[PDB]
Amino acid sequence: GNNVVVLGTQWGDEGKGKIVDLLTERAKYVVRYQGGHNAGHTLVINGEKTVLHLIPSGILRENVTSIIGNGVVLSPAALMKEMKELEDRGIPVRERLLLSEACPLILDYHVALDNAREKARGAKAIGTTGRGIGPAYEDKVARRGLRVGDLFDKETFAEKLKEVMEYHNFQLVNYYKAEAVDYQKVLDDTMAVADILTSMVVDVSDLLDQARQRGDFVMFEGAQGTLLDIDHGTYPYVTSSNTTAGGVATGSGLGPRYVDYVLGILKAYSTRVGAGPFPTELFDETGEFLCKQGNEFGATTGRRRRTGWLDTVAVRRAVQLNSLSGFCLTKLDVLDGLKEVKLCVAYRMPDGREVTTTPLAADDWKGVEPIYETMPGWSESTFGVKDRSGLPQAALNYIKRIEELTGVPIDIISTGPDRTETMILRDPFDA
Amino acid sequence: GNNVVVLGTQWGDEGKGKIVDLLTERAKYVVRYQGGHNAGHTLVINGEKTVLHLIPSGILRENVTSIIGNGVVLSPAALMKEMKELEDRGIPVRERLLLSEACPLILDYHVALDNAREKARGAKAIGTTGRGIGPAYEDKVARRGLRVGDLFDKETFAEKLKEVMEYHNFQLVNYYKAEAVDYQKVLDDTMAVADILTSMVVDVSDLLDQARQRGDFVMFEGAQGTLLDIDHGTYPYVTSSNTTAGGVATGSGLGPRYVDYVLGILKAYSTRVGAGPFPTELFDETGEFLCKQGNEFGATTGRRRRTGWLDTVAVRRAVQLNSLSGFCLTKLDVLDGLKEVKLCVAYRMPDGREVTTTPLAADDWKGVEPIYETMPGWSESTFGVKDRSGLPQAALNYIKRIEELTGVPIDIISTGPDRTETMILRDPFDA
Repeated sequence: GNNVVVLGTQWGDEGKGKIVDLLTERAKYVVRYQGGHNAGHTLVINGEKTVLHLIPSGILRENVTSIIGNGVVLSPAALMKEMKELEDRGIPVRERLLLSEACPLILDYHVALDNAREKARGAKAIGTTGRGIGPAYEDKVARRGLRVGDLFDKETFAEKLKEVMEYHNFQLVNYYKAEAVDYQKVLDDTMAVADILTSMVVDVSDLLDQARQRGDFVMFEGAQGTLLDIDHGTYPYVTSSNTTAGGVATGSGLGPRYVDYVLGILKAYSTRVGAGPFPTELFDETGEFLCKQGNEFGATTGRRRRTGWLDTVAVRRAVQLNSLSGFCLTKLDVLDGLKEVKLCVAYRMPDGREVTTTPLAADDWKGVEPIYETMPGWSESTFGVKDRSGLPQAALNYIKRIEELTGVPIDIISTGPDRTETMILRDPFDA
Repeated sequence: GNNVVVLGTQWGDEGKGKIVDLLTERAKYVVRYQGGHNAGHTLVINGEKTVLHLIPSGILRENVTSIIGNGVVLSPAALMKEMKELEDRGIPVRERLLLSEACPLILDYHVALDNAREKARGAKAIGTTGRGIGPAYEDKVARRGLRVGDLFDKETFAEKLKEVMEYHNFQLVNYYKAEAVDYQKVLDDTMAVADILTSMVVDVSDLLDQARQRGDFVMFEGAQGTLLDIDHGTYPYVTSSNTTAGGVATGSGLGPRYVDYVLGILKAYSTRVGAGPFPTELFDETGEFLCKQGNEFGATTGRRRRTGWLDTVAVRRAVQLNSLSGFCLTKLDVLDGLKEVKLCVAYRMPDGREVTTTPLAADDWKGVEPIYETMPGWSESTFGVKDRSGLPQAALNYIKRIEELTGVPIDIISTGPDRTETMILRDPFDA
């Protein structure tokens, strides 16, 4: 499996961080293809703990080439920040990173817009991440936006910037009645990093085609969870962009038929940060237990943290949307100690009918009741275990049912944070 | 391939209509996955000539189910017009067409807005086809739009429509200084058809996955040319939609690993409507010859198509973006009677640089001169030939040269309009 795609299969927070780092060991190119500066790859770099949201984690390895495809909305300020920070620790970023000329630019007015659309709602706020991502994609399809390739013609850029800023400033001062954004400041700020940005521009789609013909190992990294997909998720409690492995081709330029293996990161139980359907949410002591054990008090990304059992109906949808090839199971150890474990196998609709596939977004998720398949828990601690024999038969049967209920094999089991605390049953790259 | 994707490989006007129609003889499901009511499929229904812009041509066959994927922006008005006309001619549309709940709605204000923008730039475009498509994509990415799924809950729809119309009218009148669109009208107009629409809604993703594992033949039809793709085409001379096969997974919900064969319609020479880079354009007797022989007259926003030699550098980009399986060659006969034929195999840059891959969009496309390979033309007529024996050796040599320069086989040769004037060297559904 030369071209591998790695993405969370639920609503984010599955634990894609450790796994990504792991595959970086054999991958020669690491490619971001969707979203923006919201990757959330927390890591310990040169002693201290830091977070990379835009630049891939592969920037840390010697002979790995990190790429930001056109699908990513590019914020120069965010890029500049992470660059500086990494250069500080002695990482030669400028020589290990490449950009697509087609990446859309997120500039000051975009953050302003997001921030105004959040506070304009007020009571009925959405819990927008307000990073300017949405407004950048908006200008792109509207075709008044700017991309990295515009920085090659500095005059034209200045002219294009004025027209877009006139339009957005108008909306800002008059409609949202917020502050205006100074054109010259935005112009000077960008013109300052222009040369740096253009120097990392490469024909990414041809590069990836050449890597394909040579059989180079390429990994595509997805930023957010599947069910948060703008088209196919739990609309409207969804995200500002596509999140499924279906965005790989459009977002990178690689042909659709060349995706070899798609790895779904699957957490042993479910969590959702924020509002939205969650048929399997618990409001009792087990919920509390899981929340506590999972040490997910809002540990990385959020204004909420709802716990609940694994939902195979929803995972089955992720399987289908992403044509998953295999799963990597994370956080199994959170279930260590339970007397009885459960997995939702179907939903009972508000009108009495039972379903094995997620209902339409327009259907009544507010009245779905999950049907659970109850099964034996285990007491032996499975944390840090690195062999099958180290997993109590109850846990093995749990793993076994998941594969039977989804039709996708569990090729890797992450039993802890260290690289050595992993069980690779198949390896995406050799498959 | 069980799952086939058919699309134009150049700048449009490649002539896919006849091929799409031929393929629907075998396909069990026909799927639209991108664009809006701009398909321009000219055909002959129940004895009369018609044009279908939104409903797939597959609606004409009893064994076929036509599906309009989420990737398509749907105008309810356009839909109603096409359905009625079809029903009139005796084609029971309502029982053969399905829709996704996630198709964005194009409403009266999207059209007004699209128009306002044209007015604001220049009056010299009889905006009639595809109006509103762009603004609809905008609202969707901004998460403030309406989807078919929203028509289930009437109360909610009304408040949602009220909020977005409030926003757009502010633009219309204050910014564009144009007229506002009436709420009550749109709300009512949209209510008259609401149940007609939601009754055709289905779980498209599940359906396609079911067809996939059952092994039914599914054909996806793309509606524009590859090089006009919003991310990958000749920016800024591109459409607002993605036009490459990578849009299939996202616009229909089919898993990415499930695209089997990608058929690219290739015209034997090139045409381009409007403005933008066209390195192989002709300004001579030959140019006018290809236009007159090819009947390349006005039908694209009031204009004659610009003509030129087949450009294999530009075609190799398409092969790569779409991961093409094979070509369907059209209009070879337009070259009948020329004394020599040329194929462009490389580009000479203004800086004397000679490249065989298309340069970035941010490159000096005006200083590009094409490097041609000339070869003997042929005097024999190749129109309607149905077997390779009826074709002259000089033609077989041209055909052969294209496959050599591109790397992809020419699997179908359409030599005329009748379904019999076709040489199927491979059949996409077997391969």
